[PDB]
Amino acid sequence: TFNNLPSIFVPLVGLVFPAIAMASLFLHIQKNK
Amino acid sequence: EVKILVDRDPIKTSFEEWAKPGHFSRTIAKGPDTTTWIWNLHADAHDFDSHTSDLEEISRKVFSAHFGQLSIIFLWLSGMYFHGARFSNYEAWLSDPTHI
Amino acid sequence: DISGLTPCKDSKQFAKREKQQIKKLESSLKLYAPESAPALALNAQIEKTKRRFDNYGKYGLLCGSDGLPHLIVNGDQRHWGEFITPGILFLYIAGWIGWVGRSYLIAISGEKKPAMKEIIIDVPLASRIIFRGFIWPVAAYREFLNGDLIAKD
Amino acid sequence: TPPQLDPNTPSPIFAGSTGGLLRKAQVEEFYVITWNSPKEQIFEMPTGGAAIMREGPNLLKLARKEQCLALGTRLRSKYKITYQFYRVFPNGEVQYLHPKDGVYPEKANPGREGVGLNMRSIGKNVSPIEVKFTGKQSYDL
Amino acid sequence: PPIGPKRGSKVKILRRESYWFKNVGSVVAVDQDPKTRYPVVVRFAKVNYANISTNNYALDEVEEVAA
Amino acid sequence: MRDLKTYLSVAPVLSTLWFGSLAGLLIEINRLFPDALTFPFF
Amino acid sequence: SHSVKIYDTCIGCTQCVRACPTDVLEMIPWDGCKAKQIASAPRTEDCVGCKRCESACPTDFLSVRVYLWHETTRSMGLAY
Amino acid sequence: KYGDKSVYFDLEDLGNTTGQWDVYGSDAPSPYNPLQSKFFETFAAPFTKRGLLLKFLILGGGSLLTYVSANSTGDVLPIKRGPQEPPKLGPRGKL
Ligand code: CLA
Ligand code: CLA
Ligand code: CLA
Ligand code: CLA
Ligand code: CLA
Ligand SMILES: CC1=C(/C=C/C(C)=C/C=C/C(C)=C\C=C\C=C(C)\C=C\C=C(C)\C=C\C2=C(C)CCCC2(C)C)C(C)(C)CCC1
Ligand code: SF4
Repeated sequence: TFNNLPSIFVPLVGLVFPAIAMASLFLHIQKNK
Repeated sequence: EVKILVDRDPIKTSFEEWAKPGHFSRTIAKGPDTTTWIWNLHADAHDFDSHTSDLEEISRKVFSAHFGQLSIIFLWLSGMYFHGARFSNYEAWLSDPTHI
Repeated sequence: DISGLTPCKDSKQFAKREKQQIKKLESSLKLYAPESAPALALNAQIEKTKRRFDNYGKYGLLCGSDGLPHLIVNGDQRHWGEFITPGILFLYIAGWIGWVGRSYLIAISGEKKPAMKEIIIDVPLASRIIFRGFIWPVAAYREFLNGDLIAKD
Repeated sequence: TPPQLDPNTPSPIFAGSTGGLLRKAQVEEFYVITWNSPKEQIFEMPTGGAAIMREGPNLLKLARKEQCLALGTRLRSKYKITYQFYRVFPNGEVQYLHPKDGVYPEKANPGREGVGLNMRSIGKNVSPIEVKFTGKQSYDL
Repeated sequence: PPIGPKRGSKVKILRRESYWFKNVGSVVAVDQDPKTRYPVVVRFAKVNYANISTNNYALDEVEEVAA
Repeated sequence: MRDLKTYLSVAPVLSTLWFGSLAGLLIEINRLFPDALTFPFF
Repeated sequence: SHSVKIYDTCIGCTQCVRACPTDVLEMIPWDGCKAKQIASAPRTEDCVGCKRCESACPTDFLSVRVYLWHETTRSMGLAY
Repeated sequence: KYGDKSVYFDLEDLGNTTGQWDVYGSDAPSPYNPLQSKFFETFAAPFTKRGLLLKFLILGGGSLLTYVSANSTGDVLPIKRGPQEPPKLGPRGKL
């Protein structure tokens, strides 16, 4: 399963990691200590 | 009632105001301190609501300005009809108005 | 024969360009009557083209592989007429203009409001100043030596 | 001088516009201007439109200080009346704002102190290298 | 004694932050009060970017030109 | 004519007169000496 | 918020204050000019930054001087 | 007094002057049937915890996305099919 690895990582970097980063950085943007 | 309501000789025809440039306003009828004076002269050139603050003089100005524009349009029409007269193939176009 | 360029009176591509343009004009000359006015204008343009190519032949122009007059602006005497003899004729005329408009600006520099002579040019003063720049190079030379060319702030 | 102690005075006759207090009044400060008009007349209010201020005392609540002072300058220059506006935070504590001494700021009233004032020409300010790696800037010495 | 230049003396400017820096001007008037920091009122032939031809200058921000 | 010579002395009127004369000069030169690329008169 | 610092080249013409649409500036008594007054700036926290004060300052360069700085809701011209 | 004639600056009632009115907020009671409400209150309580909902949505959406893309046969999306055609030569032989 090595021709299937692009199918794993292109969503995981391009859809999932952007959701993670956008959510985390939006929380960091609006935080207040 | 709707009278004629005109007045005789409100403005003296002379080239004195041709000489002094930017005569039509307070801050331009002094002379160029800078080169912005020229641009503000041409920019406020037809801003008749800025020159004189009454609708009488403004309305006379725009009326005679419309006459100048009509003279220009008639001159342009004369040009087109004349270039169609002496500098044209209008007869040859009438003879064959599909390949000429 | 400098820069690997055959002269234009000897270049076959130059004559081919001449013949091509002449045929292009003659193909437009056939549509008109031989005595008509468009035909006479086309024939005048044809003689203009022919003597233009002859004159580019005789004036030492060099033609490349494309077959077009190239200008050798390096300094070779054979081609001074391409750049330097016009160039001096520019720097004269240009230096006329700047020596006039400068001199005028010095002649209206000592007025009360000297800006109303920038937009309303004194034609007598300007006509007196215009021919001062005829022999401008000696005036500019001497004013450089006398220090009157550069303001001392 | 003692401030003027903003009362519950009436407001101009206005049919309502889309230029009022959206959220800068709910959670932040909003402003209020009071002017004594000798007669009832029409005036162009700064939030767009045209209101009719009443005779005697009037009160108009605006969203920021520039609206208040623009209206105030138009009042003082066109209707020649004496305006004075406040700033009301959403918990209260109405702050007297405009004259701050009773007389308008163009008049040199004594008592008001020199704040924001350098005793030097503008080009004698030190360079940024002098104040580098320091919280101060080149215009606070 | 009247301090500074005279009411028609020609002067040049040594103020770095001025429009007429290293440019000559005409002293309109000098305020004789020894408490005004910039008494020397100068008049210049050419306006600045604010379309203003005059400003008050200091005594040490000015230099009596020898012309 | 007084104050017409001041108007004709103004920068645009004077510029259009000078450049009309100059352009006619260049135009008639190019009629007389068309298609010039060298100065062969020395 | 902003930083409206003024300098001693002011002549007391009271135009910076008559242009100010937020009452940042106010003339105070002073002894450095013919007019015997100078334009302070207490309400710098109300400054929008419009620089009408220095588009009306008739000095060689400027006396009133707006240095744009930390922008608050009062300095960002916000009615919301 | 906010309810006076053209008085809109009651200082103690600063919610009516600032415009803190609920334009459409109805305080009317629960309209749903209480058993349906209890069902939804018990079955959706697991999703109430935010810090455990953000993590769950991240690690569930990414899981479902990296899974359904992996086991997607060559009928849904053509990128997982392949060329399914003889590869043509490029210009200049292939270069
Ligand atoms: C019935 C038609 C009409 C009339 C009577 C007016 C009248 C006026 N306009 Mg309005 N205007 C019009 C059409 C008209 N405009 C149109 C169609 C537009 C859209 C472009 C505008 C946009 C417009 C603006 C944005 C402004 C005005 C302003 C003005 C006033 C002063 C104009 C002036 O002094 O310039 C005198 C004339 C000139 C400076 C010459 C303009 C040169 C043009 C733009 C160049 C184009 C020429 C040509 C096509 C290009 C080739 C040239 C060639 C030599 C190379 C005057 C009240 C001004 C005003 O009232 O402000 C207070 C102003 O700011 N007008
Ligand atoms: C039935 C009579 C009549 C006619 C034909 C017109 C026609 C016109 N008027 Mg109007 N006008 C009239 C009555 C009339 N007006 C009255 C009674 C008033 C007073 C309330 C005005 C006030 C008025 C203003 C304020 C303005 C006009 C303008 C115009 C011109 C607009 C440009 C156009 O469409 O070009 C089409 C062009 C033509 C048809 C060519 C015109 C050629 C003929 C000779 C002139 C038309 C007859 C005219 C009334 C003069 C009568 C004889 C005269 C010796 C007394 C147009 C020529 C505008 C204009 O352009 O300014 C000059 C303008 O600013 N008119
Ligand atoms: C030769 C006759 C003559 C004379 C001596 C005067 C003299 C005067 N006129 Mg009158 N005027 C005349 C004819 C004349 N006018 C005509 C024929 C019209 C009808 C258009 C007017 C309409 C008129 C108005 C409405 C006003 C004046 C005003 C004035 C005064 C100011 C003139 C000035 O500075 O503008 C000099 C300007 C020019 C020479 C520009 C000429 C513009 C022409 C008309 C158009 C040319 C456009 C061109 C085709 C397009 C540009 C092309 C280019 C890009 C190559 C002055 C007393 C003003 C006044 O007293 O009010 C305070 C005023 O408001 N005149
Ligand atoms: C800056 C770049 C540049 C350069 C170097 C040239 C150069 C040239 N162009 Mg090109 N051109 C350019 C830009 C340029 N052009 C642009 C931008 C355009 C589009 C507007 C054109 C469009 C164009 C066309 C359509 C044509 C040219 C032509 C020409 C030639 C001019 C021949 C001529 O009439 O002069 C002859 C000399 C003069 C007019 C100067 C005379 C000056 C007077 C009489 C004073 C001199 C005497 C003085 C008193 C001193 C005497 C000494 C002493 C006794 C006192 C020349 C090779 C023409 C040509 O022949 O093609 C090659 C041609 O047909 N050009
Ligand atoms: C760069 C990364 C990236 C990746 C990997 C994808 C991947 C995909 N996109 Mg694309 N898209 C992207 C960026 C990306 N997109 C961007 C930046 C834009 C804006 C221009 C779009 C705009 C776009 C549109 C407009 C559409 C897609 C569609 C699709 C799907 C392919 C259609 C198909 O054949 O499957 C068919 C498969 C299905 C119909 C089933 C979908 C399966 C879903 C995605 C699983 C749910 C996973 C999870 C719970 C939610 C995400 C969690 C989060 C943490 C990421 C595929 C999942 C198409 C699609 O499917 O629409 C939904 C479609 O219509 N995308
Ligand atoms: C020869 C030749 C050449 C070369 C040359 C060279 C390299 C030169 C250089 C030169 C230089 C390096 C120069 C410099 C200069 C400097 C200066 C510094 C100057 C000044 C001047 C002046 C100042 C003047 C003025 C004027 C006049 C006189 C006129 C007009 C007006 C005026 C006023 C502007 C070539 C190869 C191209 C080609 C061939 C020929
Ligand atoms: S505008 Fe300038 S000179 Fe005038 S009072 Fe204000 S700071 Fe002083």
